[PDB]
Amino acid sequence: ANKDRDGSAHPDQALEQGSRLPARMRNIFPAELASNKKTFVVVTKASGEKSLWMLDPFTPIRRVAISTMVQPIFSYFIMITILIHCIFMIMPATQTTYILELVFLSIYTIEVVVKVLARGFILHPFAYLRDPWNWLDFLVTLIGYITLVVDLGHLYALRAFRVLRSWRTVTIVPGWRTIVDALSLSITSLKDLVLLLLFSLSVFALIGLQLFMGNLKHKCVKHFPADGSWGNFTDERWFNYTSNSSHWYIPDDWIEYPLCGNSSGAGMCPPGYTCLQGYGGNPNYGYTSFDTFGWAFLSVFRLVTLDYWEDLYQLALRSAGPWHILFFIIVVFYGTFCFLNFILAVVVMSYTHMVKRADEEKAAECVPWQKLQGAIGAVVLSPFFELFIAVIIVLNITFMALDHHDMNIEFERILRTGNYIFTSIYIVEAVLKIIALSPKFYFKDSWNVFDFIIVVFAILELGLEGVQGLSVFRSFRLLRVFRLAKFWPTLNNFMSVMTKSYGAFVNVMYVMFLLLFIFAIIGMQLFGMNYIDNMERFPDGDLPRWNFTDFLHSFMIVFRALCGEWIESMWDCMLVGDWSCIPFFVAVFFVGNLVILNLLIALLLNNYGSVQRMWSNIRRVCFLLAKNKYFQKFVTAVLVITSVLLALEDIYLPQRPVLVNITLYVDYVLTAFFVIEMIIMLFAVGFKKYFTSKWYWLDFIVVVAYLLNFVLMCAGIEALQTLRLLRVFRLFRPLSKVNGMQVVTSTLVEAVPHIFNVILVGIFFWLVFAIMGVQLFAGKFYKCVDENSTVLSHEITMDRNDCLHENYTWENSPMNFDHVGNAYLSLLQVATFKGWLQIMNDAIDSREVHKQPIRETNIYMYLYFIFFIVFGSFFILKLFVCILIDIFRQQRRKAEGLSATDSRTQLIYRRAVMRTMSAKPVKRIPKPGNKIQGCIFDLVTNQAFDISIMVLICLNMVTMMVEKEGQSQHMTEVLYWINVVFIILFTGECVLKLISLRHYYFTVGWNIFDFVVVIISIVGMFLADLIETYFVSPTLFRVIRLARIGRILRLVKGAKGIRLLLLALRKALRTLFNVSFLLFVIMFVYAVFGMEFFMHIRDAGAIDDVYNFKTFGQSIILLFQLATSAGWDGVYFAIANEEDCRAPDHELGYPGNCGSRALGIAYLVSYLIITCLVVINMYAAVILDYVLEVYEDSKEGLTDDDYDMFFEVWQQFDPEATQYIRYDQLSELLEALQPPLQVQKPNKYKILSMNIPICKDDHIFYKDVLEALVKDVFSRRG
Ligand SMILES: C[C@@H]1CC[C@]2(OC1)O[C@@H]1[C@@H](O)[C@H]3[C@H]4CC[C@@H]5C[C@H](O[C@@H]6O[C@H](CO)[C@@H](O[C@@H]7O[C@@H](CO)[C@@H](O)[C@H](O[C@H]8OC[C@@H](O)[C@H](O)[C@@H]8O)[C@@H]7O[C@H]7O[C@@H](CO)[C@H](O)[C@@H](O[C@@H]8O[C@H](CO)[C@H](O)[C@@H](O)[C@@H]8O)[C@@H]7O)[C@H](O)[C@H]6O)[C@@H](O)C[C@]5(C)[C@H]4CC[C@@]3(C)[C@H]1[C@@H]2C
Ligand SMILES: *[C@@H]1O[C@H](CO)[C@@H](O)[C@H](O[C@@H]2O[C@H](CO)[C@@H](O)[C@H](O[C@@H]3O[C@H](CO[C@@H]4O[C@H](CO)[C@@H](O)[C@H](O)[C@@H]4O)[C@@H](O)[C@H](O[C@@H]4O[C@H](CO)[C@@H](O)[C@H](O)[C@@H]4O)[C@@H]3O)[C@H]2NC(C)=O)[C@H]1NC(C)=O
Ligand SMILES: CC(C)CCC[C@@H](C)[C@H]1CC[C@H]2[C@@H]3CC=C4C[C@@H](OC(=O)CCC(=O)O)CC[C@]4(C)[C@@H]3CC[C@]12C
Ligand SMILES: *[C@@H]1O[C@H](CO)[C@@H](O[C@@H]2O[C@H](CO)[C@@H](O)[C@H](O)[C@H]2NC(C)=O)[C@H](O)[C@H]1NC(C)=O
Ligand SMILES: *[C@@H]1O[C@H](CO)[C@@H](O[C@@H]2O[C@H](CO)[C@@H](O)[C@H](O)[C@H]2NC(C)=O)[C@H](O)[C@H]1NC(C)=O
Ligand SMILES: *[C@@H]1O[C@H](CO)[C@@H](O)[C@H](O)[C@H]1NC(C)=O
Ligand SMILES: *[C@@H]1O[C@H](CO)[C@@H](O)[C@H](O)[C@H]1NC(C)=O
Ligand SMILES: *[C@@H]1O[C@H](CO)[C@@H](O)[C@H](O)[C@H]1NC(C)=O
Repeated sequence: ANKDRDGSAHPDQALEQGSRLPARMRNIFPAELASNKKTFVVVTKASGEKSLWMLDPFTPIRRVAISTMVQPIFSYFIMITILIHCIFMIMPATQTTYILELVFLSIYTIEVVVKVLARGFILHPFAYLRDPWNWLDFLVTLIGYITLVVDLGHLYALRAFRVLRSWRTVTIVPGWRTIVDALSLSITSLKDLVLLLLFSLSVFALIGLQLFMGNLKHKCVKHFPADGSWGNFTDERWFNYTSNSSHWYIPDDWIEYPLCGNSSGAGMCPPGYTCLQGYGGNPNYGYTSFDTFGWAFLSVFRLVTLDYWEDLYQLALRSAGPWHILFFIIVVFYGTFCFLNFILAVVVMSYTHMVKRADEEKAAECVPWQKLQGAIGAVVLSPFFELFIAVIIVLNITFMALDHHDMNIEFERILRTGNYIFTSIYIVEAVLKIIALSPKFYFKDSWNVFDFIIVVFAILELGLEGVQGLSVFRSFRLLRVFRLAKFWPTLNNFMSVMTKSYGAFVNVMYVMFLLLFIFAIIGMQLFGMNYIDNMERFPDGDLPRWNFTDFLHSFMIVFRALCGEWIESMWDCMLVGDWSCIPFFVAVFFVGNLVILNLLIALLLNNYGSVQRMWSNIRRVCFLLAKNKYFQKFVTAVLVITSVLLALEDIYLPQRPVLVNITLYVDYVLTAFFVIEMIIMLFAVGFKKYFTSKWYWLDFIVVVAYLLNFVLMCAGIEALQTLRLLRVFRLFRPLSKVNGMQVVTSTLVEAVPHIFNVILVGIFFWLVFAIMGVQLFAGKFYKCVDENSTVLSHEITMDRNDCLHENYTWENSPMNFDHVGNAYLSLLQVATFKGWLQIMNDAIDSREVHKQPIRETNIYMYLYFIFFIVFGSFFILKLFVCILIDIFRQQRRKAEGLSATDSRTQLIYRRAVMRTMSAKPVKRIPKPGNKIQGCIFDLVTNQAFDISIMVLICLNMVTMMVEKEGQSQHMTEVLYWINVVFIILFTGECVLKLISLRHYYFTVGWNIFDFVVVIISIVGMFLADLIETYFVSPTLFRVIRLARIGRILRLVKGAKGIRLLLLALRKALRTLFNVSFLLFVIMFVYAVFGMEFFMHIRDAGAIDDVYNFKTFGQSIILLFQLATSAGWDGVYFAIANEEDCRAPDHELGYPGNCGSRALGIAYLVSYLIITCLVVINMYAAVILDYVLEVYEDSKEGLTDDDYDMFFEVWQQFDPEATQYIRYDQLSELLEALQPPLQVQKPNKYKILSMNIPICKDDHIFYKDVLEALVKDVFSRRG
């Protein structure tokens, strides 16, 4: 439609496009319309469409107006002034800077007056401004105006929103258009799933409001008033007593009250108190309870977004009882592992659709001197020397990464002389290679300059510390390590593929930093002041470590909200300002993580992807038995049933004295069974085809283990435990043959060799960061602490000597940077966002060795963790997902037939043509037997009845959103008697529909679901009499009624996008189930191996007599939490303690009570890889592969709807029985369909065109017509 404006409609005015001004006019003042400097613009082609048809350029001021409109320097002047304006904005206040702000305000007004006067009188300021840049540059300056003629008139909440001028600068760095519009399209498409997200959060909050209505208030109160002192009343004064807070139970120096509950297996708080309900107070200042709708919405959004959820988990389970985890699973599997990936799918799709246009457009275009020169040349490029220098730089990397903290003098001199030797050989062989060849081709390789640079640095480091320069170049000494890039092929490829496609990364990083800069300034101006005026509602009257007071702290808190954690800062904000802290943080999370970080993942994904007789007879008979189905079912069943029994080996096994005997008998018969079946199959398959096979080696290892364990009776030594648990692993062999677990195991076992390569590259980069973290922080982190765990401030203990003066102990903090090992550990803590606060605090405060740290100095050393986290967590750990998506796609394809040589486009046509086998039509039987009884259906099928019902659903869903704890007595009865009206109306309506069309009621799924739901409602309304004849317990009446919630999810019916996404989710369910199955078997293995190592532990950190490893149930209660790497710092600090232990005695009542450290490090770091990074991402891979396919099927091919909405015609366009037509109505049949499968009425020549085989005289079968239409629409669109 470009010719429309390139025509007599409303002509152009002028253009520049690089040094030529061809003006367009009213055609009666023609000048420069050719298309000598201009006919080269043709050559330049071999832009400002002004749209000013309002009035005339008659050489008024409008001339110079246009002349300055498009100009090389105007926009540049504006942009430089914006940059300097914001860099003044960064510093809070200054006297008389006010008048400067007046200049910076009045530049923009001349900028807008010229840009407007050059474009009309008033009329087109109504038509053409639809480009939003002008909207921005207009609204913000009008805000600047209104702020200046009110004189601080109690409105400082909008003087901040001027900073979003600076977005205008995103267009200064090249290659910026193919990213911005990507965000635009992603938002414009993400709307559709926003709707479903909203509805689903709502129904989950409604479910949670029923099960947990006001039990997070439970407290522990002393038994009775007393027998004595408090009096004699034992009546209403009782209520005066049990409300005086000062005898609720707080252990010591806490500020939260522990929760009790009195179900089975939770709380039971002291002996001497009792667990009372409903005495004021909620955890976290009163922002957590489920006791009304809004707070339930907040907590369920907190669960879905997967942020600091271990707190709510532990609270809810402490209160109600462990079975309640059957709730959390449902909101995690559906909301976080299966819904927050619809967003990833949408963003990836939009980005890969916007990159294609751009890239296709780009792709559419002394003589012995030289004698010994040859000699040394022979002795330089010889392959000896590359080997030699590679080995020497490896030994250099080794000698530059020891650096203990104390480091005895021998290490000192050793490392010194080593550095000397290494710099010497570097310099000498570099210079002799200089004199070996090419005194000037040398600087012509773009790779040897690096060596000269590092040599210069080594030399100057040798010098200026030989003089009194303190820390001159030992930092740049690190740069050796990157020289190890000529030798690895993997690392060389990883480097090249980024170094020669790099505009995208720069642009994305710039957008990211600019966005959170904008947010930081808005914050510093908006909340700001409230942290100093009030300043005392906090616990101990002092600014928390994270606050909006200076620019730096503000930047940091918005960054911390971007990386994933946004809730623990919302409480503080909302504690000093009543509201307007919720939209801010929810927005900075939503346009933060979920959009930009998903855009980054969408960018690493298209750049990095005679007795012999009976000898033979026995062989034959074992061969015959070994393959019978029943024997295989038997062995599988015996494995499963002897494995499940391995669970109930918990604490107080001895107190059940019969179990020990039965389990010993079981393991005896087990070792017999194993050794027998090995003989059987060993005669069966044959020797040499039994050791080279992978699976059978598992059986060999387990049988040799059971053998070595059995013979340990002649020695009388008791059977060692860790061997008799190797039984679990055989459980992996049958698992691999469930119908639909070929894809998952095949893709894992093919993905492994890439996982390992990425692990290696990550090890390398983290080494580069750690051997610097050591020299920056090693030796600090010490602190002087009293008998308690508190730090003497600054003057009671200035440095170490004073700390040892009066016996104040001199403690160390656990996570520190002494070795290189602890560096890896603490960095793995920083880069998974768990327990990364104490490290940053102690790293901020480190002043200098042997001296007490000050509360906040050395603050600029945040920049270490930011540059580490951008290059170690948004870039590497997000690369594991980008190798399971590709591999899963390839494996599904190559495992469902469908040969892999068809180029991604004819597969759509294939699925379309394949869809044409389930095409049976049908007709509704019209009308019942006699008139009035049948006169009911005549309207039940109408556009104003189901719509007249789908409002009752919404009204009912509102009347369930009012309940709250503390309802006055009258309210509950009116709600009760208002439910019955609906519960009878629904069944009345359903029975009318059913008695209308007498039979045939069950040909649709929705009718079946409605019938089931309504009978469930009508029986649940009665069974609400759970009182007076059955156990009167809250946690059963509170669940039996949930049935009423079923009749509201009927609301999703009818919307087409909210049906397309659900079709996508349903088309991939067996595979998703199988992935969850594998995750649970892994959790079972780890639970069993845990119940043995970590059963007796000293309570510390995060092990609180309800979340220990003692029994099986609590073991899974803990491991389901650790599966998402939520709170592993506490569990690690608890199981890896090795101080005061009371080591076992092996003499009487054998205790444990300390654990260890080796298999503490080796038990978690191998559970944050098998689970947190390799399976939880397979969820995303599967659902992304299915959603992307259903979209690209809808937008181009034929959707699942088109066929049945085609069938609507021919459903009530011909009768039921015969599937035939006689060629006449056929014609205007193509006038009763819809644009996808139809052509307009001039079709008789096309009906002549297509060859639909006329069958019997005048019967036309349908598949012919429909196939013709399918290939016709594929011909028209393509
Ligand atoms: C491939 C990788 C990628 C990642 C990346 O690496 C490569 O890794 C690097 C990361 O790790 C980053 C940082 C590391 C290197 C830089 C370190 C630099 O430290 C500076 O220097 C001091 C650290 O030694 C600190 O300030 C000192 O604080 C005390 C020491 O603990 C004082 O003792 C001292 O004063 C002077 O003592 C004598 C001299 O020998 C010293 O030279 C020093 O100058 C200074 O104090 C000064 O600094 C402030 C805080 O102390 C106060 O304003 C004030 O201090 C007080 O004033 C008194 C007199 O004035 C006296 O000093 C002292 O008693 C008082 O405390 C004073 O002005 C403070 O850290 C800062 O100054 C800091 O800035 C961050 C930095 C730039 C960052 C730039 C480079 C990175 C981003 C990263 C780099 C891309
Ligand atoms: C298990 O968890 C339950 C829910 O989570 C929880 O209800 C239950 O807590 C307590 O269990 C004990 C059982 O030992 C039970 O006694 C407690 O309830 C009693 O409530 C009485 C109500 O008195 C009211 O007083 C107000 C004053 O305004 C009045 O208006 C009311 O009409 C009502 O009378 C208390 O009076 C009572 O105190 C006792 O009352 C006895 C009767 O006279 C008397 O003989 C005693 O000496 C004493 O005076 C109890 O508080 C129950 N808590 C509540 C809130 O009901 C918990 N149980 C266990 C075992 O864990
Ligand atoms: C996902 C599918 C394919 C696997 C089916 C089993 C699982 C869903 C797991 C995870 C949640 C588990 C349940 C959570 C609740 C309970 C009760 C609890 O066990 C107790 O000891 C309860 C205490 C008591 O009531 O005496 C902890 C484990 C257990 C048995 C369950 C163990 C097995 C479950 C059903
Ligand atoms: C328990 O009863 C006592 C007296 O019956 C209450 O003490 C009174 O508390 C009010 C609170 O404002 C004071 O104004 C009165 O002066 C107090 N009485 C006397 C005699 O001084 C006590 O408040 C009751 N318990 C609770 C929790 O309110
Ligand atoms: C909660 O109990 C404490 C302890 O009895 C009460 O403290 C008493 O306060 C009154 C005056 O306020 C004194 O006369 C008593 O001597 C105090 N008791 C003791 C043991 O010293 C406290 O007042 C109670 N809470 C409320 C709200 O009254
Ligand atoms: C408590 O009240 C009862 C009510 O009759 C009274 O008999 C009793 O003496 C009172 N308690 C004391 C210690 O006097
Ligand atoms: C630890 O704190 C307590 C207060 O809870 C106080 O007795 C003292 O400061 C410390 N205790 C001891 C025994 O020193
Ligand atoms: C602190 O103790 C060290 C011990 O080596 C000593 O050398 C130093 O002089 C002492 N300084 C002060 C101020 O006590």
